[PDB]
Amino acid sequence: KRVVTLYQGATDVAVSLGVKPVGAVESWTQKPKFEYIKNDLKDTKIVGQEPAPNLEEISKLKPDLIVASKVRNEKVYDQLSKIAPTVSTDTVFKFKDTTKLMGKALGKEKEAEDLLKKYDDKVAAFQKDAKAKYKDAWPLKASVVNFRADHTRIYAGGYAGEILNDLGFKRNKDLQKQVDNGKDIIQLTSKESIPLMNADHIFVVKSDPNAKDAALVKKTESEWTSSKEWKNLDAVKNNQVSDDLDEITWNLAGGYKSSLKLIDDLYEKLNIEKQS
Repeated sequence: KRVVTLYQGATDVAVSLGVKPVGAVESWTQKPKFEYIKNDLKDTKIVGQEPAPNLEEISKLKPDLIVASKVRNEKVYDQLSKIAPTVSTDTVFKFKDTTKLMGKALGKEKEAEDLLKKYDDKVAAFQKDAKAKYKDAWPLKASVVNFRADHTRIYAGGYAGEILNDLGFKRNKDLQKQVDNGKDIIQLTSKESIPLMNADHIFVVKSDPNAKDAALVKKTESEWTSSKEWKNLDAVKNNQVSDDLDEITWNLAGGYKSSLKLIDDLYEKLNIEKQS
């Protein structure tokens, strides 16, 4: 019942299962708690930042359960498990594993099953609706792209890339090979690598517009989206680029609630009728 969650998605999953965490890590933006979930986290103690949560703060909260990840907390498992029974996922973004694991750990197995059913239903309906729209062009190849200060990222795997995969989207062969090799995020510094993001539809995830480098980000985006390689991408030639996707939904929040919002974003951005 008293749970501390050490990554964004676990915090969101706890709330989604009807459990308010007693401690959680600080949100990546909209600090200390994302707007979409802050009302569900009213007396939740912020136990520090996800890269290095404060172990004393966790200890003071006397949790019954700590939800950790290998990627963030690998070097402190011995210390966490001294404080309270600790569960772990390997990554922070596989919200279906987070849901199942925490379902078991919290005695919320039925709640977890209901959540995943609702997700599975929405996915199946989306596949049907997209097929109805795109017909012989379905399944579309997709790529998810994010411009940064000094480089451009493709989110081949990770949070959005897995949801898009559940949803029936494919990848160009070169991008898929990189996913097959355990790459989730690919950093590009050369515009010669731009064909790696080729797709029938490209989704551009917007970085925090309030970031202190928001100016240098627009500049990088400006150069890349003016390049001849970008202009030769299939999605670009066919005017199939979706812009201004919220990074909280598309990457940062990592949890159950975002998965539904992301599917809603796709209905609207792709102008897909949802049949009934």
